Amino acid sequence: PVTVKDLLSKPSAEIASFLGGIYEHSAWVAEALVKDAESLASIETISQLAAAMKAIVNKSSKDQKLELLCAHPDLSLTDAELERFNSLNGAYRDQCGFPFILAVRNATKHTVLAALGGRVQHTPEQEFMVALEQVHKIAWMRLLSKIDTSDAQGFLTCHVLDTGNGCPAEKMRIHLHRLSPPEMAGLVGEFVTNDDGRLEGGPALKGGKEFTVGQYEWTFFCGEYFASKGTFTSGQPFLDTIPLRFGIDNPDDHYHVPLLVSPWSFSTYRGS
Amino acid sequence: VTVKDLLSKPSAEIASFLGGIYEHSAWVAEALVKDAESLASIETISQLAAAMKAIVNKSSKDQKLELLCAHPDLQSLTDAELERFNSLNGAYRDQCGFPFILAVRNATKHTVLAALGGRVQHTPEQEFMVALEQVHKIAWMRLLSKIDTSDAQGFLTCHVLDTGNGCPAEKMRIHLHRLSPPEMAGLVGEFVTNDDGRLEGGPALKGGKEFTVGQYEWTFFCGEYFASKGTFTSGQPFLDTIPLRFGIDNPDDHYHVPLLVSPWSFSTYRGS
Amino acid sequence: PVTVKDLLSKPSAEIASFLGGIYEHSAWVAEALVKDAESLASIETISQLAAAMKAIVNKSSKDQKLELLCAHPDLSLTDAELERFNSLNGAYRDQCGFPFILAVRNATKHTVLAALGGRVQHTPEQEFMVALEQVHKIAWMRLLSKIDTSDAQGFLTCHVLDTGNGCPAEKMRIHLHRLSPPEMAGLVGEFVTNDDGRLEGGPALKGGKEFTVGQYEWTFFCGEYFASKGTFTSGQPFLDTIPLRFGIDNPDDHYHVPLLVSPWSFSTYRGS
Amino acid sequence: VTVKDLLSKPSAEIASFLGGIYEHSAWVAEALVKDAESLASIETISQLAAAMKAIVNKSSKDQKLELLCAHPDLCQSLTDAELERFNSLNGAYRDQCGFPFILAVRNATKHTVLAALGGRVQHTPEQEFMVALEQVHKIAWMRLLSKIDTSDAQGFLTCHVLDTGNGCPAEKMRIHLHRLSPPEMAGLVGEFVTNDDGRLEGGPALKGGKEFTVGQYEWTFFCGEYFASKGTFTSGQPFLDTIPLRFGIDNPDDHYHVPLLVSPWSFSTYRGS
Repeated sequence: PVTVKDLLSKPSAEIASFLGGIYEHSAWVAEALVKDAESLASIETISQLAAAMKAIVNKSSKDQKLELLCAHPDLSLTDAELERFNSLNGAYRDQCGFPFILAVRNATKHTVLAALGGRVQHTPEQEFMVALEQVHKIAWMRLLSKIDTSDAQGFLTCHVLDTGNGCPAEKMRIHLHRLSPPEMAGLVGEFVTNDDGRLEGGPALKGGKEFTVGQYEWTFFCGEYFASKGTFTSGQPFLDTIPLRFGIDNPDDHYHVPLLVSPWSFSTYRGS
Repeated sequence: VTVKDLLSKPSAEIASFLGGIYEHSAWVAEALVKDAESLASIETISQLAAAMKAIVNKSSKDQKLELLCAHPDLQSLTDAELERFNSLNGAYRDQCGFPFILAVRNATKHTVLAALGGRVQHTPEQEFMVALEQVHKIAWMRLLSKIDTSDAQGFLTCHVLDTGNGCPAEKMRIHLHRLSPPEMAGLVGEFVTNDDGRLEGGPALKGGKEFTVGQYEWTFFCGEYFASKGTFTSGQPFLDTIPLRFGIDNPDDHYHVPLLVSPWSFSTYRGS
Repeated sequence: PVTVKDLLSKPSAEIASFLGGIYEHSAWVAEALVKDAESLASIETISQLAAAMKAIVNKSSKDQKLELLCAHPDLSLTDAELERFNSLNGAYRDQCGFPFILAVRNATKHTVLAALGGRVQHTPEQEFMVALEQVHKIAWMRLLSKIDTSDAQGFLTCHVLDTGNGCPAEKMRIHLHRLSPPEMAGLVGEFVTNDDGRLEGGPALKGGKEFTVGQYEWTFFCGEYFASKGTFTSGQPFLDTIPLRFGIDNPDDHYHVPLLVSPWSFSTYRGS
Repeated sequence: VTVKDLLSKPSAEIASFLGGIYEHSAWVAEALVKDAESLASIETISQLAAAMKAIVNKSSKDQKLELLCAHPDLCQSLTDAELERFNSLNGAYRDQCGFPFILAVRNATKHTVLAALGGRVQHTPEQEFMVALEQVHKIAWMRLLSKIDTSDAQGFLTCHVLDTGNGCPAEKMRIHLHRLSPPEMAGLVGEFVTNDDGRLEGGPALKGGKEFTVGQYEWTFFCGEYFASKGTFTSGQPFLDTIPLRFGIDNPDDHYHVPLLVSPWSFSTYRGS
């Protein structure tokens, strides 16, 4: 893997060859990028590099977009699952004019069948938009594999609000595990909230060496918290420990992933 | 001993069987069986618990205080933790006039310390109300352990709503595990949502043989569902597989524990 | 206006004449519809009629769809607003090859300028999907204007859950007003919740004569409810009376518009 | 008189000023002014209220019950039937509790009073003892607010809008804010737009004791325009377009954060900080 800064110090031909496979069988995207020295000089993050290449694709003609879709490679099933795949996969290409495209890196066989089963029912117009979204996702994940992002500045924060009592939840224990990829899976940290309901010690994860792409899981110990306030709960509490499973897709970004909670309800969302 | 079978026994037998539900307080049970026709209309363990609780709650302040003082006082604790515990417990008892009471099943030291550490900060009249709540919770636990509830008729239902698109989420795969108690932990079902976003085949669990007090976990495979719609999600999806951990406290009750979900948010609540 | 049943019993040529203007200058859609006599005999509601015409457009070729879009007419303003409109509107056409189309619910100039300001920045392929969506919305509204839906079977229900205490909210007062269209605007009813947190006496609105398309507003008297339970609230409560403003778009459908509420939070959603 | 002004006065003058905050309970103000350096650290009306509340809370049960009984019995537009039901409930309540029915509500309707009495008469005396004490503290807070000039308070109101359908801040959404009560200060108090962060352009909607004042407010979120700017699918008659958000501000010292979580098909809010 190479850093963004080192990659962009290379000669134009070398950069075009390095990035040539980001959009597979569409090396012309990378060629177009290096042709614009003005924009090449403004790129500093992997997010800006992806956005530049995405912009080239999105501003191209309909024919060139269609050619890009068709250039994309065609995608442990049981005998009947494989037969059904086959039929739907064929029906899709025939009616859309371009292949069924799906970002499968973090998917399973159930994901694929469900995607094909649903999207074969859509108009070619909706699917053209969906297919383009998929190729940009695939390109993003290929870019991440080739670029060293250890220097990224993204970070993960958390907030807990007690919606039963109307206050930040203070002194609540919070654990964080990394679930995937298998290389660095395991405990990331054990934290506690301050009087503002934020993690004591600041962000749970920060920077490209620990705020990395993958799947994570909070454990909020809400049962302990409510007991400390004497809040009424069932003897077998409706909510005790709350797992919150989420993915991080971009090492440049600030993810704020909070919890709103009462003894009888909770909610969370992708914040910033 | 089932509720129907118990309440058919001679009243002195009944008062003896229930005389320890509230510690050293056989007078509650005596008051209960004294009205043979109000007794006759008690049909479920919930109504039995409510009847005894009503006897306690209508008693005098002095009666209630003696009941608290009759309840018995409270492993892995470090020596520092043990000293803090003893210090807090002594402080509690001397400012309140009754012992520290906590209704929890298979508690952790973290729970006890947090509860004690927080509630020793409350006024004696708040703790009076909290202590009584705990004693009723303990009454419920004791009733559940002495009564055969296999004939209970509660049940568990689920609903999934796609808040991104404003429709029920159809054909979503859902698994259910029982986490506790250990003896019957394991996979208890694999489900799929119907056209209305409800479980195909009705309740996930029904009646006292399988809808039993304990801790459970839903697994919602939302990633498959979003992909079926071509809904935009990140390459590493923010949400795809969603765990929902919850407790069941009463085998008589209908528990409705739904999921409200978008690719970027989710919530739940204890419904009925 | 004519009912669906009475429309679809007329000769095929009268039907096509009747529906020739649903899609602007696209009489071929309706004429396509009537060639399917078996398909025609299946349609029972206005929802099913709309879906049938929608399906015909969705199965047509790209150039047909494009010509349908182009057949659509071009779309309070200040000097600066009008010149912004003209510039963006012109730019949009040159970019996409079809005019800017917006399903104006007699909406405001603010909606129009906002839509154009946002959508002029999209790719033509996303905009083609969006334009098609707008055309179908416009068709649906034209269909509602031509069809007598007085015998529609849709209805409105409500449910209130107290997430602060984990129970349905009983005996909460709830008012409902119609805001638009202005001819039928005003109070439609005053209600109270029952034991299950649902409206006493059933649905607030039922059938095509009272459950009609327009804007409505619930008024939930939550302050009164929390006071009745002695639930802690601020002297000036954070939540007292809660307005919930919502639109009904389809007289056939069941709208369930619930409230999840604590003294410190609330949520609602489009249920079915 | 500001808090700064008040607490810089001789202790006898402070005690006289605050002697009626709790009904017939001058002892509260007495205990307050005699800890002269705990007193000295009090900088805001919030802290002043907290200090007096603490004195009450640490008092004996006998002192607390006497404080409750010192409170006036609240026995308008009631019908004859409603008036009889009121007297009946209010009589029952005091009979079973040993102290009068106490309710701290700003401009309470008869519906509020009857609903409160109707519900709380079904509670145990020990639950109601807690509820009553919460009510007297709320009344103390109301009296402090009316006697003290809070124009120098430094609380403020912020807003954030999150698009939960797309997982992004909602940029360029128009947002209006009205004050609904008290009627003397009612009216439009601002028109705003969200920035790229989904927060109000120009910062807090209200700031400081002259505009961030106790009362009832209403946001108006123009979500229909926002969804249209994204090309997000909405119904011809949109389920959600213009969203009112009615809420109360109780403490001019505090930071109130009252955000909107929204999709075309759902929305939620909460009391943030």
